[PDB]
Amino acid sequence: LRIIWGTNVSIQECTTNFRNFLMSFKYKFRKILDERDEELYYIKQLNEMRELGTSNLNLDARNLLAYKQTEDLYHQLLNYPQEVISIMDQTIKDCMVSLIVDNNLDYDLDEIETKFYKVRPYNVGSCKGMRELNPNDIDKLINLKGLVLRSTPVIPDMKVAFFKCNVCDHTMAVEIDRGVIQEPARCERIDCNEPNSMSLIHNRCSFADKQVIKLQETPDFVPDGQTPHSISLCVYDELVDSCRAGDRIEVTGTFRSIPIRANSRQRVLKSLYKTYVDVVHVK
Amino acid sequence: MSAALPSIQLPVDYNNLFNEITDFLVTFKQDKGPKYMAMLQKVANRELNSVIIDLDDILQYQNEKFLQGTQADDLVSAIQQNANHFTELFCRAIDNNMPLPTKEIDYKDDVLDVILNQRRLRNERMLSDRTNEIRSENLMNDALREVVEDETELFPPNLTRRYFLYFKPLSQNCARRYRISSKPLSVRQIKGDFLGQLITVRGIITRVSDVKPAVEVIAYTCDQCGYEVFQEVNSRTFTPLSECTSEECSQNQTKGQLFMSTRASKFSAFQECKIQELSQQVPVGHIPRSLNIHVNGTLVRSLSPGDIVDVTGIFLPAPYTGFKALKAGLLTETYLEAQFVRQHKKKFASFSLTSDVEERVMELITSGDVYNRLAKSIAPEIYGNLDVKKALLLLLVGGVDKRVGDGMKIRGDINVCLMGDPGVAKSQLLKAICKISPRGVYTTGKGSSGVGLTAAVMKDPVTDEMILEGGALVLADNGICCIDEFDKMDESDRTAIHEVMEQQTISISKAGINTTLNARTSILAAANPLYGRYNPRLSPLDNINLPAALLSRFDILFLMLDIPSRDDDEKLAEHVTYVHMHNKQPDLDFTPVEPSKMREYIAYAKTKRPVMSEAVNDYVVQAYIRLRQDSKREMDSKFSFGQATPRTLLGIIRLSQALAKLRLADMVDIDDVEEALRLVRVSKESLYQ
Ligand SMILES: Nc1ncnc2c1ncn2[C@@H]1O[C@H](COP(=O)(O)OP(=O)(O)O)[C@@H](O)[C@H]1O
Ligand SMILES: [Zn+2]
Ligand SMILES: [Zn+2]
Repeated sequence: LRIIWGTNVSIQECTTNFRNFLMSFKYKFRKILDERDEELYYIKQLNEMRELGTSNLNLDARNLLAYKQTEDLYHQLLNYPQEVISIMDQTIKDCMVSLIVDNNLDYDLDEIETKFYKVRPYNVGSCKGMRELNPNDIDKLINLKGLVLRSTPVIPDMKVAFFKCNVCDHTMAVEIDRGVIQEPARCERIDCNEPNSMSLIHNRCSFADKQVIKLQETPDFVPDGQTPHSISLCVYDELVDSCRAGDRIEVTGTFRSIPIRANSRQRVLKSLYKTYVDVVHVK
Repeated sequence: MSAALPSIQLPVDYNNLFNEITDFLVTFKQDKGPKYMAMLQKVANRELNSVIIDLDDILQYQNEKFLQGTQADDLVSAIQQNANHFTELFCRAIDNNMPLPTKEIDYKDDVLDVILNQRRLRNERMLSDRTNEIRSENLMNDALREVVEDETELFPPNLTRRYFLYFKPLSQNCARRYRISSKPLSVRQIKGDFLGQLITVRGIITRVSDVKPAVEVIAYTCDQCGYEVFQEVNSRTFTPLSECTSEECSQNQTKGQLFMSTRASKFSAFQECKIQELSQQVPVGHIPRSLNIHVNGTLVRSLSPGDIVDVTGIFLPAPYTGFKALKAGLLTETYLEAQFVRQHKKKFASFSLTSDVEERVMELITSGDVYNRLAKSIAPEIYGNLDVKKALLLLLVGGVDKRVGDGMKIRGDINVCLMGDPGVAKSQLLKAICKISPRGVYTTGKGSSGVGLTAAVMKDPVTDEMILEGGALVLADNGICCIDEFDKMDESDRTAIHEVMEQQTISISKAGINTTLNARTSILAAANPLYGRYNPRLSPLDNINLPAALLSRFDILFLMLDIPSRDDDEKLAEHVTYVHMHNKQPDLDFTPVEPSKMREYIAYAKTKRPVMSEAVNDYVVQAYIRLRQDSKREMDSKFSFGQATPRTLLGIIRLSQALAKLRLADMVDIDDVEEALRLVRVSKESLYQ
């Protein structure tokens, strides 16, 4: 038995449990879910995707809730999404390859070896918008129904940083780890050392697209007393210019918190945190 | 120099008041079993999250000591002081004696309850290995186990704290019974030097922030150690403890970096509000000044704007002084940390039935004639006219909200006007219904009423966001809005009102505001004709200045106008002189019901969702056609007013629903609509006098 710290997740046990579902689902919600022909319900949609290049796997989360063997998982991806979706990125690639090796096939191999697959889980339960999102709900899957009032310009955000060395003709690169660029003081000594002389070059670096969107949020019920909230939310690459002003939307993502700098002078941070949604899917 | 920090001592002795608490939490059965232990089993069941401690039990616990000759060493006179000590030490005992978990840890549970479980488990394994390694190193529990505890370093019990702890005071009843602790003080009366004390204050909650997380502890991760670093955050601000303080890097050359974890960081739900002084408690000539209240944890949504509350809590300094020059040293701001709340007009949404509230409903019913009993019990301080006051009870119960299941909604609510001449009191009825209505609100013709009936937009003082601030129709919702001097309003006011009677929403499209906004308000209006009094030579469509399109949104209008008379004015002059001779109301074989119990009865009736019989369905139709045929074909001359409409048929239905709800009846009789039609017609038969 293996387990993640602070967490109820076993990698291999979830890995096999997701495959067991992925290779056996057939609309059991119609049978089981409530008082409401097909077969291989996802395998058709996976063997659909591989010729189209559409790397996205849009997932109806409630498939799992009704199904016999992954009630053990619905309440995990809902509550540990950053880690449980990081598992799905791997399992689906291995579960694509099982459909290679069982097939006499052309060279799909030479790219899907390297390319990356992802999940967008959207079909989750309802919530009273921002308001019911007490801090126990931090870092969980969530959805919002509402509309857009404005969207910012696209923001450049660092993903590989680059370092240029004022001497001796070697540069350096470092990948960002969880919000920091640990810039080496040492000149990559084995070439030679100079203590502090190295540069950081903007236009060599590799950037994500980022975008921020302002959502007027409109719950299915609101308490007596309330007024509309302008939530602020962020969307990453492959969703930028997906949705824009006046659209009426269901969106899902992770509810988050972040500090704010009090001023442009010094690193004192406000203790009363700011909150937002990191979007993972928009319907 | 021990003359610095000079030693002093005082009658308190916390080192044995903790010894008192450790009995009280287990030694109380005056109200499963030792209830605090069973409550802590529900924490060990993980089915509740907040602990409420009442002084009501501590006092009668000391009596079970004192009357047995056993020293009290009073907690209560201490606890009304200095509660920030007790509230962070009284909770330590509970960590040290609570039941073990019974419903075993499972996926369908709140995610924080496994994170804490894992650290609590890891805590014990560290003791279990270190003891065995010490024992294995070539050589008694109380000897050894203290070595393990000191050599280890562990998660603290405040960071494994499953729950939030709060206090409530003891009411005056328990202060005079067995013969202080909680006068509900005025914000003016607080006189400053109460800092530290547990106090009760009451007033209007004018303004609140939204709830957001505010951190109490920051958790930091260090890879090269693997040890976590926890920083307690106490002030408004912090600086990141980036330089790794770990016990493994301190005696090490490299001092490797660390990163914050934004779920291991213990938060709390933070909210705050202003209470403004309660106006009748303001002195002569003075102003309703304001106080700032801070909230933490499970209590957070118990405060909503535009309501009157007792707040009980601990009154404390904050470090602020002005701006440096406007200073005379060591000044403090002050705030109240809220602990428990009760509110004098209650939320209808909480209404469940328990051993004391059902009998308060039942004893009201069994005298019978309840509908007429409550009408006369509304505003009995003004004479007669029961038909008006009898309809005001229906305005409260309001009928039924209908959703078509197909994208349509129609108002389950009553909108009424009280047209008349001077001297037959209006604002007293408006004011009486503002008190009897939770979330009731009172308004006036002129001045601010453009914004005052609308969303403002405001840069929120405590946090860097804009908020819509609700005018009367939004400060009220699911409740009554009272309008006075009505026709002295203006087109910009009416065109806000006219939409709200028709439907539950408002819409705005100027400047930074583009929203559609939920009103859900009942409008009860007082208005006067063009000449104060009526003129009998003027037809009502000309006597009344209001346009009949807006008037058709009043489901009843009352032509509540006076005519002098020899007899009827005599009984009035008795009632007024009687009630002016003394507060008491007439010596009828009646009692005017206490309003709070009537509020409970209404809150039960609101739960009822009555259905119309086909017998009345076909009767309502035929009465409507005869009304509409008469109203059109005959009544368009002389005293005739208006026209019959679909809307007045829906009015009769909503009124007929309201009557059936006041019966507490699951169905609507033929006996109901023959009363509803009477109120519709009788409101204008006054005109023939
Ligand atoms: N029928 C009545 N019974 C008892 N008090 C009355 C009655 N009519 C008038 N009053 C007294 O007169 C005052 C009512 O003023 P009011 O007529 O409401 O002003 P407005 O002209 O704005 O309606 C109240 O203070 C009330 O005490
Ligand atoms: Zn160099
Ligand atoms: Zn460290």
